[PDB]
Amino acid sequence: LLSKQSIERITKILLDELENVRENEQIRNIINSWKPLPSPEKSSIYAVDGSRSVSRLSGTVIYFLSALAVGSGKQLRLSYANAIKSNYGTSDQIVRMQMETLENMLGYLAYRKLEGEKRAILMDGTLTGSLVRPPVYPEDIRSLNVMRALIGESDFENLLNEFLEKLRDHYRKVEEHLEKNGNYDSPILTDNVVEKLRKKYIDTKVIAKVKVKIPRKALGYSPRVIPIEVLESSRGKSVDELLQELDEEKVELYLGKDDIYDALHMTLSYIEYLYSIDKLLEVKNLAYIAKSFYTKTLARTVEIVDTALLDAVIRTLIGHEKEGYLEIEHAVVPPKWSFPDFLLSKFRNIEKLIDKGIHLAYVRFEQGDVIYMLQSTTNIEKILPLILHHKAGGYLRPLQLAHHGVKISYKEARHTLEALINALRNRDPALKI
Amino acid sequence: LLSKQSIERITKILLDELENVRENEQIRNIINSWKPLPSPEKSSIYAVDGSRSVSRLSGTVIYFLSALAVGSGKQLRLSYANAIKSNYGTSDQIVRMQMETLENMLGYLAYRKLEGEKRAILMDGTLTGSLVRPPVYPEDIRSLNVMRALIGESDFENLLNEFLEKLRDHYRKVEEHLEKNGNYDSPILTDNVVEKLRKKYIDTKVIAYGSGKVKVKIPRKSPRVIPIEVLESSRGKSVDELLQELDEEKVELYLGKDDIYDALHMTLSYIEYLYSIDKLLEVKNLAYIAKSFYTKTLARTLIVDTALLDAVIRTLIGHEKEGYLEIEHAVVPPKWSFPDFLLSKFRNIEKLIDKGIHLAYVRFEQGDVIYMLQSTTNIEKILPLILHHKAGGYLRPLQLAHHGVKISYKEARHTLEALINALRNRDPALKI
Ligand SMILES: Nc1ncnc2c1ncn2[C@H]1C[C@H](O)[C@@H](COP(=O)(O)O)O1
Ligand SMILES: [Mn+2]
Ligand SMILES: [Mn+2]
Repeated sequence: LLSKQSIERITKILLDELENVRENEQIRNIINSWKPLPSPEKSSIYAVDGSRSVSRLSGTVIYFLSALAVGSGKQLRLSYANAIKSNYGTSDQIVRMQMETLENMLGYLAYRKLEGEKRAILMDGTLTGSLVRPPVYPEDIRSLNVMRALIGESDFENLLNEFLEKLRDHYRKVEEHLEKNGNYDSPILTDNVVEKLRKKYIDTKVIAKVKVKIPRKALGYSPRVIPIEVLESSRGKSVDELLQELDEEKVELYLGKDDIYDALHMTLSYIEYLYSIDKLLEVKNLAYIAKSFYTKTLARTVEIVDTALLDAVIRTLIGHEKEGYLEIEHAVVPPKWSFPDFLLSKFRNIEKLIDKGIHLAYVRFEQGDVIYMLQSTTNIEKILPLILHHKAGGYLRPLQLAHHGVKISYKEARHTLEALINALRNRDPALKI
Repeated sequence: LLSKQSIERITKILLDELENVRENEQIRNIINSWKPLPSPEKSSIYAVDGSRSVSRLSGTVIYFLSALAVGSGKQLRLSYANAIKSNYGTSDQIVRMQMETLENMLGYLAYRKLEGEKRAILMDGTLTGSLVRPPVYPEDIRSLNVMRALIGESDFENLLNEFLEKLRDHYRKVEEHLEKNGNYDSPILTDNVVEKLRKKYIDTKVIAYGSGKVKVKIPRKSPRVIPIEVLESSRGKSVDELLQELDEEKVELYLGKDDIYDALHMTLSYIEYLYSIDKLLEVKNLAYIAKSFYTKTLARTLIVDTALLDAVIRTLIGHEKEGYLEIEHAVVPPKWSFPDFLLSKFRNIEKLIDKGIHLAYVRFEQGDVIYMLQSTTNIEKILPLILHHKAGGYLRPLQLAHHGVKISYKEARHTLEALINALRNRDPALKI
């Protein structure tokens, strides 16, 4: 009921966004370079989404990933089930990586089995959001440097290579089960293969905590500020000399066995994920759709606005409520920090994307229906109509199908899993929540 | 469905946990130190919990917060509803902080209403969990230091103390409302007071710059703490030149409005929250009860998850028996999470640092579970007061606070967006 005390202070906080949107833009002159929508071209297509569910038992998070591709062709599904012990943040970011990795895989594999003159793939989110901020950020990058420093710079390279090789083999081996059954219960590689790898590259070098050194930059800053006292302490130097030493400097550090064993796992899972973005970018027409992303850190690397916001701008200013599309003038590039130098050479389609960038456009499929954020590898002009063959209505069918189908209104493992973990040995952890 | 290889993989992963626990490092000689519950003592008590609902509109989070106290007096309650601009971590983390802010207040005020020879508060969580990894962090620290550098030390401490004051009149106003109606709709201060404090200490120190940015002169003075972007900017120069320009206060920064604003907001919330712990820390018998807790840190920082040990026993010693087991050595908090220029202001936290947190595993009845029990004082003292209220499998004031806070089916579900429908814009309200 009430809370009404707040309300205006909500409404304001809302509107004080928009009344600052129609100001700063000065309409940004762009809304009028808006181009109503092109003429449908016939394509064969697959839309895909995935959904995860998680539950905790004590220290342990238990999750079931599901990913689904619907389209011009049969229904294809990747699913995975696992448990991993919990860091409150780091965990979720791991699950979501795997989730994302399942999509990337499903996406590309789906491309390969799509026959046609005009072949396209639709995704449930933004291409940007993935590569601008890597999930598990203050873990993944830290973990790779932790690994590289662990086993050495070259030993690492082989590890990367061995693992990719395992991965290439993986996709082919997956590719089979999608033919026969059109589903797979093990889309994810890193988990099963992690133990083996460890004892090869790791278990030799390790001796029972231990000493690595990496740069101060493999984590921070946060802050983000610096003591005054240092400028005095280091002086008679040039700001340039200092910044060198600053950004450069090696900090030391100590590592237990699990710490190592985790860094390994992270490194891999990170590598796997990457390898699916690469092997995904290979898709000729790659289509990313999202009803809502948010613009923060994006207008940073330039200025743009959330769809929902925009949607209102046009309908309360230029009056439209009208169907069509608006491209953004700037093919936008990626940041290279999310991609360690020693990584990219393995995934060139990523490397490619940094040089070429993404093309973004807002879109409205109908009337008093709403505005979506389109991103694509190729150009909006080219990619857009392809998508358009499939519009059902307020929007496209196959996306609508993927969204709806992979929806879990019923968790299998709800009754199922734990009730069989009563069985094997111990029903107590099962007790729990 | 299931792979049953995945199931094996799952069972597997879990069992290693137990056996590696049954490796009995500190466990071997720990378990037989298991004591039987003491006798109950008469105590007046308020168990408190809180729940939160959130929903997204584009890049804007809507959240509704509730806290509830049930116990040896009538039912006290807090609620707050609001919106923030979404940053995946930061938003969801600032809710969380606010949530703990009510639960803490509510716990502090509930105490002050208490009648008994022994008075106690019962909280739904762990003491350690919040303060070994504070909510919204490292973000909450960088932001402080941002302002400390930005608005400068003196006018900062000026800001600190003022805000603190406003917070005192806040609590009193709250206690009042609590009395009469037993409820309050504005438990949270910062959101209402931020924009006012922005004009004072922020807008003062800044001039408009270009698109969405501002030009900020850096003051001078106790760390002086220049923002890192000041070395960034000064690149062609000698360090001596830099200080001289710092001395004469030529130096300006080009950083963005919103970042600063947000940094401010983050700062206040974080203080309104620290006030919240410092107050709740005035409670003389304060207990926290969590069935499961954990973290990768919860071993290393100087010992095990309840459910593992719960299992280990019936599967070793055969007890499955009621009782408790007190972890021997009190735990102090890691001091990094609590800025030194802050605790000066919050004694009890500062005090909590020195004295530390007593922890014990407690099984209230029979083959029921093992809750984690944490307190500002000795388990031996507190546990008796708790036990006075043992309901059943576990304590009533709490199971009430639980069931009672669950009391939200989504209110704003039909409601809020429908009256946002009104004012002018339904557009975002369209979930679009
Ligand atoms: N795990 C994770 N990392 C980064 N950004 C995320 C994540 N999950 C959701 N998002 C946000 C960021 C973008 O707006 C979009 C990316 O969708 P996607 O299809 O997942 O590429 O969704
Ligand atoms: Mn999705
Ligand atoms: Mn709770």
